[PDB]
Amino acid sequence: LKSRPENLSFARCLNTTEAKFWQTDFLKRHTFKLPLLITDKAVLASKGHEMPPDKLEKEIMDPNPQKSQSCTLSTECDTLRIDFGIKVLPVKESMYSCSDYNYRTAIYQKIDEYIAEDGFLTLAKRYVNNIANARFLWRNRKGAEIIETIVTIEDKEYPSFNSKSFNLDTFVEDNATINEIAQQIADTFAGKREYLNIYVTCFVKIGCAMEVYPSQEMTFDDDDKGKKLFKFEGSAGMHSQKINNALRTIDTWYPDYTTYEFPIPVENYGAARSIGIPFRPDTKSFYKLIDRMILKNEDLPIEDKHYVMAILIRGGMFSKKQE
Amino acid sequence: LKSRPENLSFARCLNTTEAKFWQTDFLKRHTFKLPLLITDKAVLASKGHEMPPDKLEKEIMDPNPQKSQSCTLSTECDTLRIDFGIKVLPVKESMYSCSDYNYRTAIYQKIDEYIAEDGFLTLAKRYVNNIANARFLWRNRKGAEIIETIVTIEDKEYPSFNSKSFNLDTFVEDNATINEIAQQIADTFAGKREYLNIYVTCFVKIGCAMEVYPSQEMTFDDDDKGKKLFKFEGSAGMHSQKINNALRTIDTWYPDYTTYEFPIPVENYGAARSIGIPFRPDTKSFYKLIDRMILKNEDLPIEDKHYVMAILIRGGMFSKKQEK
Amino acid sequence: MLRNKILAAISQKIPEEQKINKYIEGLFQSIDKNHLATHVAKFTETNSPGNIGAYDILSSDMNCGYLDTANAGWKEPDIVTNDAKYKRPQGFVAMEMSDGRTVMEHLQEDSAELRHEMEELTDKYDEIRDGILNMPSMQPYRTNQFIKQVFFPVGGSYHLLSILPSTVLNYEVSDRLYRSKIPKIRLRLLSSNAASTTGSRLVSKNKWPLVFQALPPKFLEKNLAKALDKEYLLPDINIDELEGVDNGCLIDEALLPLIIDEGKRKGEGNYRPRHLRDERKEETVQAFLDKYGYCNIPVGYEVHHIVPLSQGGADSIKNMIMLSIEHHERVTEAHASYFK
Amino acid sequence: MMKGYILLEKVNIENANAFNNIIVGIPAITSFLGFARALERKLNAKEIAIRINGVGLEFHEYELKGYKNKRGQYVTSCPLPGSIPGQNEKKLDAHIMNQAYIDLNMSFLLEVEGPHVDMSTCKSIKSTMETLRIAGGIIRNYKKIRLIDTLADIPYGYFLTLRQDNLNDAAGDDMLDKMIHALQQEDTLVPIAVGFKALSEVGHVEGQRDPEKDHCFVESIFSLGGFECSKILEDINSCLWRYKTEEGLYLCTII
Repeated sequence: LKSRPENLSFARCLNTTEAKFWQTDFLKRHTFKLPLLITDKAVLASKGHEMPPDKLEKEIMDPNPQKSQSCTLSTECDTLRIDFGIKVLPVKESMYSCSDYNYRTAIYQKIDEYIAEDGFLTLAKRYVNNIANARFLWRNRKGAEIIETIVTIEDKEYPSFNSKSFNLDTFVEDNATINEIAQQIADTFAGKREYLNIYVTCFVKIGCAMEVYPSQEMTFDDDDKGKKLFKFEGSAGMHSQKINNALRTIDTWYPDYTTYEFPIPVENYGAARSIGIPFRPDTKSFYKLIDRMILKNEDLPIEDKHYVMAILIRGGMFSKKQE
Repeated sequence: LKSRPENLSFARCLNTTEAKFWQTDFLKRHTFKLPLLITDKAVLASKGHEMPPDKLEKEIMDPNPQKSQSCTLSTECDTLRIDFGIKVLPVKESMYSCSDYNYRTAIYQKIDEYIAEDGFLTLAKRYVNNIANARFLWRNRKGAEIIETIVTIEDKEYPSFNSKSFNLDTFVEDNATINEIAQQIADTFAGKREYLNIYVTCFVKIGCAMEVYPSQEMTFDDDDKGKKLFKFEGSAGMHSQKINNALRTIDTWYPDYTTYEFPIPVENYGAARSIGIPFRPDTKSFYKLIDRMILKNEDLPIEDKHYVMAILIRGGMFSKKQEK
Repeated sequence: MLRNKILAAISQKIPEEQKINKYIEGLFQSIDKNHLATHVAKFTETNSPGNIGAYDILSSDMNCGYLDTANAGWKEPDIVTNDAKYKRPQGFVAMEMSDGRTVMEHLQEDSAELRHEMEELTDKYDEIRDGILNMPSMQPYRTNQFIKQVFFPVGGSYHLLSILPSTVLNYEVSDRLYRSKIPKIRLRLLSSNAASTTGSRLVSKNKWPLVFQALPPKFLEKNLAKALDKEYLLPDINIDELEGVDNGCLIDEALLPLIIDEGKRKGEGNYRPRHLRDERKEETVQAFLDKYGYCNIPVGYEVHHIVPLSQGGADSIKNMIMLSIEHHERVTEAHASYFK
Repeated sequence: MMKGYILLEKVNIENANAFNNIIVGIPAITSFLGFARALERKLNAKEIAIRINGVGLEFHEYELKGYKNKRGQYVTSCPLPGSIPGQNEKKLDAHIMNQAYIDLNMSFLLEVEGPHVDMSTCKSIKSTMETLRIAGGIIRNYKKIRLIDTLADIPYGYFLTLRQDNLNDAAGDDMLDKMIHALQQEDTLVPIAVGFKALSEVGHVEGQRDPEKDHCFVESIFSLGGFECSKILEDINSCLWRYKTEEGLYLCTII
């Protein structure tokens, strides 16, 4: 093994589907639900942007028509309900394309070493922690009275959570339901199982006629000008990759971690848009780390193995420029 | 006889149509179906690709707007349904061009010797085995709960299969339905019949609101490099050449098979687009094997005859090296 | 200022004078290989050996109801070589001098201004001009497996036809449609290296042409609704051709598994609601006894459609056969058990 | 020696060759005539001894293999190329040539000449029809084969008829300008290849598909055409394409 394969690629081992939005009442949340539609809106603002003084002297007092969309609850429902699901696939049976066979054998050997060493328990525990504390609500988490989350596997309905008590900076390892679910997730990841299906339903209490924040569509120059919200089967919803970004916010092993002291989403270069600082520029980058794991066959600390396996769960285009 | 004719050209003996995608519920899979539609999608990612250090240190933290398409189930269905059909044509009548006459006579005589010897049963069994284990699902096979495959020939409905139990590496030669279908396939390849029509319907249970993976088209455009999915009359589907590639993955007779131990599709040089190295570079290629079969008239082991017949079934342009 | 263009056309580490001399050596070596054509081969397939063209120079009939070469207003003949190695003169013929004129107009008119550059840079210009002015034409000798060959009936016999494309007509169509409002199709799928290895110079200048759109009217496109509605279903088994039908009276019990199999295997996955369901009218039933020769429904016999109406059956004469009072119930119960 | 009409109804063809020199879309009429002649040869090899006079094409549905742009134009697709014979056989990725594919739902009207034309001919044509390709496209299915005489029993559809008069009386110095001006003023006509030129001398050549026939090079010639409904048709003989050979001409005409 002298270099990376020219067509190395990976799939994703955590398939997340689109979420759907429903509204109901907290005292009857197990009995009925109602659809939540997206409404159009048009506003008349003022020219409040920063302008050069010459234009500012001539159009400071001009109106400005704008278009937008908004999604709000009704006057008789105060609880927002979010339903989605996750499919878990084995890590070893997810390598999509690779040219060299020896590289595939080496990758399989290293994955087997990590399975025999750790057993995929830490990453599974962190993923179910990110599920538990309801990080996927994003802007809907602020100003909520009661947030509850339940997880259903096949027909076994686990007892409800309380994501308000879970801190967003530390990961617990002693919750009974969290460890029980993480056991199945780790078994599926290692290869003892072949597939896992998990369904998540979340109830958020915010008050009557409040505002919800679904995902916003991305528009280019040719498209119409204005804010567009994401519609899923008529009702509002969230993107799959928006939810997946919240689940994989488990990276606490980057350099200069003690200075900042918060997890970041697992990226290739460790970039975090929340604070706008790269965290794995050269030395702890995934490209440099996996070049020492395979080509040099040099053993790494367990933190680097954790980060590498977390990246390989996500997958991507790890190709080479035709050496 | 000295060499191959200047214009030799066969056809494809296993024609396949374009598949179509439908969604339904597993308990009511024999009653109703619903159309499956492809939606557009826009994403905002980061610059995760490898970059030179100057370009990396400049564009480390830039946003990245990208366009794509996606296909997925609804919230009330948990079963994907694929319907398609295959047409089987005789091998002897599948030759479309042969400039030489003695070469055509020798080809006919060798094909007659092969059918009198074996009778195309092995390749028929391997093709119906590749049908039975649902290799054509590709990325849709992973993460499946129940995979059921049925086969209809003309007006007779054969018993349903179960692709989960079948292995993707070995081959089964004792299933009654497999032998029954392969008998008709070998008869149609033989020339006793004139055509054969097979209708294939596959149900796969993946769960509610999951993701399906139709074929991705090849297009070239200005200021548009996004992912484009194959729409067939509005619904999603798969290309015919995608299904045909999975069916003919029967070649287990290449050199060093005992090392790798997986079947490959049948090409002229044994090259598959997943290893990047041809498995039959010079000494087991189809060209020299058919040269020694015909020109030298030297007998070959049954594995080489199987490989040559598999190449002839696929078809191509097996003419001599052209001169200016 | 042509020396600057000649130096720019060479990308090497050699000094100025050697960079100049390489262009002259390449020209003097590659004049003879290039040819002129209008219907060159190797355009439909780069693997065709040799160079094959036609160079058809004829008159424009302008009365026949079709279009071909030397019938459109094309003006520039194509220049094509056999190998992309000898492509230097094909780029040398397209070079811009001071003012807006190509080197052809200074070339066959023997303009002295061009002669300044090609007599100060070197002294071979007269022989080069002689070689490139009178230029060898194509003879379409030989054929290979890559050129398309078809058979055409001529009287009582057949003729073998070898088809060659039209580069000049393609370029003319490309520009004329470029300055027009016809629908058109761009069709950009040819790589730069493939266009270079085609051997011609029009394809190198225009690798992505503009193509006429020849499509049926807009209301004939296949879409979701047309495939969704489709049409009703009819059985593949005709009653009159079976044994034991008694012109509309099933007697043998061996046809019941065949009948239920034909009902099950055709109506599978074709359920539609009563809003989309067909209606079982009365004249379709009555015409059956009219044609078969009956005045009224026989006692103990009822009308049963082989294809169920709930699964997309058709209300046509060829859709039902009368059955016994018991076999109707058996078929109904079997179909209800299979579907529901 | 009776002459009637045979209708092949609602034949679905996929991946038919949709490319020409400067035409993308409807395949050349020579492909359909060659399909008819191949069907005639296959039938006459079965001791039927009948010949085909004219072919009429009825378009119902079509689809171009590709997608419509945001502005409105079409962008076509292509299959991943396999192993091109010649040089670079062992190369994993091969070159890409210009190509286009179409999907059609088309009906064919055929005029035949021969003894005792009856339903046995229909059974024979049904048996032998599912063995050929239409313009390189595989036949997926078909509605039925019918024996008809008049224009009343004709399904709804649009026939392609040769219209060279509009091309002739157009305004323009040369033929291409006349064609583009006729297509500018009229938005219903479409350009179709109709035949072949000669630009060569007949004889024997080396490397042909069959080294016994008379060989001559050709070039596809293009004319205009149009669509009209079934009920607007006056006589059943007006929409009947047929061969026409001349000294250096190999065309097909509606006359």
